[PDB]
Amino acid sequence: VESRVYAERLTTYQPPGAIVRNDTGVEEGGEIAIHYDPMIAKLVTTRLEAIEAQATALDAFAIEGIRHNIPFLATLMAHPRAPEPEGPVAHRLAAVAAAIDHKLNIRKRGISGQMRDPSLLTFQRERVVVLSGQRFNVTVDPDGDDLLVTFDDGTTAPVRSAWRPGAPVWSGTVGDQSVAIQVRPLLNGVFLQHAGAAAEARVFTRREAELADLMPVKENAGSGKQLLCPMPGLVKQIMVSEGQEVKNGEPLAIVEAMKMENVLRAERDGTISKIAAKEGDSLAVDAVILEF
Amino acid sequence: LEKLEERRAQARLGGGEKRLEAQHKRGKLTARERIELLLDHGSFEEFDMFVQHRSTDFGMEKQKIPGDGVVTGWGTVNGRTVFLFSKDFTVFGGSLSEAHAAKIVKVQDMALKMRAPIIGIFDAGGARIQEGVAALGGYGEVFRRNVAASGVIPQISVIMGPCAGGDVYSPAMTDFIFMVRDTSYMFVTGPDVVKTVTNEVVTAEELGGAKVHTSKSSIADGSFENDVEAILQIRRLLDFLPANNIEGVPEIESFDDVNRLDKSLDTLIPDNPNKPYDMGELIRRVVDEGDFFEIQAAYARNIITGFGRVEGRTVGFVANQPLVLAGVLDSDASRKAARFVRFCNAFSIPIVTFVDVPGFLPGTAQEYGGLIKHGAKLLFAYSQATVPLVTIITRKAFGGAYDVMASKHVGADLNYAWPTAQIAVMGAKGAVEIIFRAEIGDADKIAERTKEYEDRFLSPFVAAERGYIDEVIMPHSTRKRIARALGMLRTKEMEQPWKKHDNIPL
Amino acid sequence: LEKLEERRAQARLGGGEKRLEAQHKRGKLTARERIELLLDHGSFEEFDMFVQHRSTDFGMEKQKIPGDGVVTGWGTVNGRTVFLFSKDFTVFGGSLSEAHAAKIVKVQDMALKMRAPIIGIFDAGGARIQEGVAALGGYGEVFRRNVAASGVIPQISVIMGPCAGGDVYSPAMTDFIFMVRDTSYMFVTGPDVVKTVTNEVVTAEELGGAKVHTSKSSIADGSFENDVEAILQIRRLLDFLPANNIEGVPEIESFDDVNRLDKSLDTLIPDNPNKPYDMGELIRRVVDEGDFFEIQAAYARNIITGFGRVEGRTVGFVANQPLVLAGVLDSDASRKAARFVRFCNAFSIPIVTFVDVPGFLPGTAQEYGGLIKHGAKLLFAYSQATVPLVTIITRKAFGGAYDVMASKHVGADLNYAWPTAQIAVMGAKGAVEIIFRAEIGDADKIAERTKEYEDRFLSPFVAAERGYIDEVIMPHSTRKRIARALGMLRTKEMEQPWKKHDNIPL
Amino acid sequence: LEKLEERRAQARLGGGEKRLEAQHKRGKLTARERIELLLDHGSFEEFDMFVQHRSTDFGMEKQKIPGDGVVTGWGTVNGRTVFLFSKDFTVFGGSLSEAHAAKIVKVQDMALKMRAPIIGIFDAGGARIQEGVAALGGYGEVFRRNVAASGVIPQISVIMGPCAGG
Ligand SMILES: CC(C)(COP(=O)(O)OP(=O)(O)OC[C@H]1O[C@@H](n2cnc3c(N)ncnc32)[C@H](O)[C@@H]1OP(=O)(O)O)[C@@H](O)C(=O)NCCC(=O)NCCS
Ligand SMILES: *C(=O)CCCC[C@@H]1SC[C@@H]2NC(=O)N[C@@H]21
Ligand SMILES: *C(=O)CCCC[C@@H]1SC[C@@H]2NC(=O)N[C@@H]21
Repeated sequence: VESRVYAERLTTYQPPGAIVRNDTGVEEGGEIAIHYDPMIAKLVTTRLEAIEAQATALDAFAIEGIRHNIPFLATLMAHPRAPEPEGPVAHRLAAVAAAIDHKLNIRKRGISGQMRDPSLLTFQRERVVVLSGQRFNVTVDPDGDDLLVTFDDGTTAPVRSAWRPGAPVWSGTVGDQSVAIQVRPLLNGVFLQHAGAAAEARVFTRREAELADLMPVKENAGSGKQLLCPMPGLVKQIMVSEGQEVKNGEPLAIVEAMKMENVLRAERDGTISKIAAKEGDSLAVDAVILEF
Repeated sequence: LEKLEERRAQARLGGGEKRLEAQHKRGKLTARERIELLLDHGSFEEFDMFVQHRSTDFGMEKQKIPGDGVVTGWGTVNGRTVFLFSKDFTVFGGSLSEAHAAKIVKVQDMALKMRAPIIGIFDAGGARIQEGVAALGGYGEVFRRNVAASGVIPQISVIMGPCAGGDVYSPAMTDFIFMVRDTSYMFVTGPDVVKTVTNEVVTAEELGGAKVHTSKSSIADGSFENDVEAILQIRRLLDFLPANNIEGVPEIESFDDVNRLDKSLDTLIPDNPNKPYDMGELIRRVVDEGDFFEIQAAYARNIITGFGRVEGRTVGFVANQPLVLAGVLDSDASRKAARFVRFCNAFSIPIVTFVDVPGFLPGTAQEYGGLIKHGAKLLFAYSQATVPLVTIITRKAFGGAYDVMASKHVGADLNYAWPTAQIAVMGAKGAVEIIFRAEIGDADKIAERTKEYEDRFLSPFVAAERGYIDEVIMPHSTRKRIARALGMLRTKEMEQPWKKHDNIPL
Repeated sequence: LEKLEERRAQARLGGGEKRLEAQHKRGKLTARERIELLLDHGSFEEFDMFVQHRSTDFGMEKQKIPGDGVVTGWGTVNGRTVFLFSKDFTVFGGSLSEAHAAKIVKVQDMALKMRAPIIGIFDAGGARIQEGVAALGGYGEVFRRNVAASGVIPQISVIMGPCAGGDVYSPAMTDFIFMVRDTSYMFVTGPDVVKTVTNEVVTAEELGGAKVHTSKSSIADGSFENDVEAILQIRRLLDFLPANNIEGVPEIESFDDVNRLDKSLDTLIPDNPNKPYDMGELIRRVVDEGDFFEIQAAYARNIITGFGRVEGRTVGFVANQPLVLAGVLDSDASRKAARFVRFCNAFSIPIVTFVDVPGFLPGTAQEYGGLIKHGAKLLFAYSQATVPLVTIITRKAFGGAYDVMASKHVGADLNYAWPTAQIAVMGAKGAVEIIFRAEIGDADKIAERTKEYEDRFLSPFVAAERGYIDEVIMPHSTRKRIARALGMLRTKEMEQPWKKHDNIPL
Repeated sequence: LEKLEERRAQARLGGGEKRLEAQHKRGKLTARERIELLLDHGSFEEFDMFVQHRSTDFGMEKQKIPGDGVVTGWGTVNGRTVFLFSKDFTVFGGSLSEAHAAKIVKVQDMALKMRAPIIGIFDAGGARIQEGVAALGGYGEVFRRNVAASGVIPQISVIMGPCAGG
């Protein structure tokens, strides 16, 4: 079986009984060239082990700077033929989400200039790892390189890998089940993708988790219904029609102000009624270009 | 004696159960919860739990609540000592009586004596009217101490609720102000006086809310979604900062390799001279693990400033940002960079600068706003500093701007340049128009002269031939060079004359 | 030899007799005439008369004019040594090339080493394009030296003609900028570029003329009718200033008497609390002989700042001005007073303050304009100062403002008060409306409460009872007391900890 | 970019293949070989590779060779930082001009600021006559820095060829 990764600028592109081989279309530092077709790469390797190795290699595959389509492939391969982690995968994710924290903490307890040797302080073996809506009461314990992450009811899973923060692909073994997960940094916690699923995991101690609940669930409003022009410039190109729809963050128009290109971006999942501008017209601050 | 335990349990209750419930309902934590969450487990030592106010006018003598509305003490964060005080909204609205100020001054004085940081958490309700002129005295003392410590120990402030009246002047004199997004605001005068004087009707949030102060006024250095986020991020930040102006920056063992190359950088700069790129990507590609703590992220985005780590040491980064307003220097960006550089120099943190600047912002509005002095501020900041300075000229440096931004002549130690650099007195078209003015009639000839000037003079090599550039480097090696350079630069020691203080253009 | 005399006379002609007559026709003097007029008769010693330029590109090698566009040297003013340079508009438009720059840097270095003032007269026309990148190098070195000397020697700048381009930064970092009323202007970018980029069409005078920079932007410290008046006033001012930061202020023999009484002051403050009074009369009545050198006279007129003499010694004066905006504090006045106090303190000049302030100016415009930090600047400058401070509270101080204006709490040495002083947290009406809020319906009872509060608390005697006021004096004795107090305070000696430099808000 | 690598290769060649072979025929090493042999492997960082002289007299404007006859930079010896400069006999006989002097003064100043040793390797031929009084100026500045550094950082000199004149 062979995976045909498709694109549907590249900041990072770090491709990976199984023997695989990749055929690379574009290398790192390339662009999305409107001339040719959309295509990125090909990756090739019994039916069962084959599909499993394809899954794990897919997960290993790292792409950043654009909106690639690998999640779709991973999901539609997951089916027997975005969700939230569940029974088999949620625990496997929580384990890693705790081990990463433990590693960062062991390295962060070596800061210089302390007042009394930190060895006398004793770690806390209880922790509450919180996924995007779930909750798990983990008890971590250092016994060798591998850790022993005991759950509540009694299920244990010794995490064991050699991932150093910065490397955008965690890869190791949890409960003798080889695993490749993609991590991204966040504000307080990490961003994980293992199967088709994705999650934003945070990890707290008991009291802090007892505290966080008090905080209210902040809400997100909307913008207006016009694409206001925030730069006193000279319009260069409107690259959309009147009757199309646009998803959040997509380029709509492009102007020139200080002889440097500036691109506009929509903000709501709504179709576009009537342009309030035109090619080459001059705009000062607060000038309507679109009417959502 | 159990009586002391009883008294303690009654003091830890602030101003009543019901006011605490009202506090939790607005989404805010209480003073003691904040203290408990910031510090390491079990390290908090409290001072002056039982102080009381001493006024007897206007019926105040009938309600004496212990603690006078502020909680103060000291503890440890990551093993290093810190002092902190937190104002208590549930006790007379957190106002400032005489005894209140006595506690604050005691804690500030002691912190300056032991040379340790100070964290202030504000949730107050202004001046206590009943104490008349007495209250004012309190204010005064606090101010003095702040100024005495400025530049000796780092001071961090966190605004977590209303802060109105004269009180607002205390945080203003600290090194960093952080704010909570939807439940804080700062102003000198409140809406009612604004109405009575100017007939303008404005709500508190629109007058002084977090957005206004993080995007327009320059006061605040950042916002956060809620209290927990703010406190955890303050704890994270504290690990970057030195403890005082004597000891160096703290150092931790790094997980990264100091000799790695990154081929991708060879394509970052676009070939078309009018297409922009994001400097932030480069900055996050040069720090240890892609971690970068941004300062004043939402204000004056034509310049980027922040703290990162190289080889386990904190380093400050300043960079021009092409994505917004073509990266020109204006008044706001100049002020932001000047104050940040002054902080970095005061505590002996090395500085890295990435330069891509075509000039200053033209127009009548900038001149009527006093752009001259604002742009002079940054030059002053760079030129007086005595710490290592390393600069990288990625694509452009035209005119006088090329001097303010840490040029060899104003005291930078090492100046590298990528091959795409263009160092010149002004753009090709303007220069040729000025030099060959007597023929501004012709068209083909002017184009010919422009081509000749552009190929001869708009490159890094004339600058190198004059010795203003130490080395022209291939892009993909940039990180390595920095990591090596800073090493040799650790010993920079130089002497200057004796002055009371500089006379920076305010 | 006479051939040497001929070569010298040729160097004395600059760019030619025709260009000199054209310079005169505009109503301006030549560089050498200005130098001759400023310095004491027969004292001018010139450096580097024959320096020439070294460029060989764009056909510039065929015109070598000696002097290269600047006259530099040293002399004496009233017997005291001074160094100075003056740009010559007739030679390549006073442009700044490498060889030109070297003279300037030489004289700056020598002035710093011998610790004497520097006077710079600007008449330039910007960067000489033909020199390419080298030009920038020149600029850079000059900037550096300015910053090195700030706070060691007083530096004065006088703009007597066009001053476009990057060179404008060279005067901005000096202590004082004086401008001529109808022939000078300053801007970073000229009208042509403004028009091309923004489509606005403005003349040079409307963009950077003297009026704009003395009334809106805060750059200029004064304006004058013509060159002669400007130079004579600069000479006059120079006698006030200390030579360097080590010696003391100059002394002359005074014709005034320290024991004179002035009965008039008994009626200065009107009985009617709304009608205003002129503070400038009081200031001019307290100085030695009614001689007062005003700084920034035309900008932010709600505050008054200047130099006078008491008992033959220079003294700085800061005072609130009721005649404009009721004497309130705002951002502009705050910056003005803060920079001035910083200078005075840097060179060990004592300060006298006259206080009449009702609060801060309300309105959204100030909040969006950053009033918090601008106001903190002045408090900072006062509280850090280590020279004698004497304060007089003529009419009223209210709220937080009472603390920024040299309060006893922020380190003032002596605080006097006239009998009419009203020191309180705020006005009577607002205070009573806040305290007795549960009965605000009535109008008669509120008037009763207002009358009782007003009579009890709005006086200087409650503040005195707490010991915040050293003495309540009679107005007609004020001068004598000041003259005595300053006399004792000459010996002030205090010591702060060790810092590299403060972190004043910007 | 390839043009930069090529210009580097042209600056490393100094005064030409023939002069280098003649240098080896005398039994002497060239400047870059000495620098490479003294310092730890891979540690040499060079300053100011492309500097050129700025004289126009006596036709000198027709022979412009990058580097102006001196190699300067810094490196490590047993892990400790050291600064060094080495005169190059092939380029204009290793003589001393203004632009030449600027490199020496830069490296001396930096070495004094950082408080590290200085090694100087000499293979020169004296003052370049065509430069006139300017050349003297060069001499002067170098002397000054020497005197400031004495008794602050140790300074070592190695004479590996003719070193006549001033
Ligand atoms: C914003 C502000 C009003 C906080 O009050 P709030 O959000 O509206 O909520 P509340 O009205 O319930 O006030 C909280 C309580 O503390 C008291 N309080 C608040 N600020 C006070 C102060 N400066 N001095 C004395 N008491 C104060 C209030 O009387 C109130 O009484 P309560 O405990 O019985 O409830 C306050 O910070 C402020 O800015 N005040 C300035 C406005 C003014 O001119 N007077 C108000 C003081 S009464
Ligand atoms: C081409 O159209 C150039 C116009 C403006 C030049 C650029 S943008 C404005 C900046 N200011 C300046 O001096 N030049 C820069
Ligand atoms: C009476 O009309 C009261 C108006 C407000 C008094 C003035 S406004 C400016 C000062 N700020 C303040 O708080 N009070 C003063």
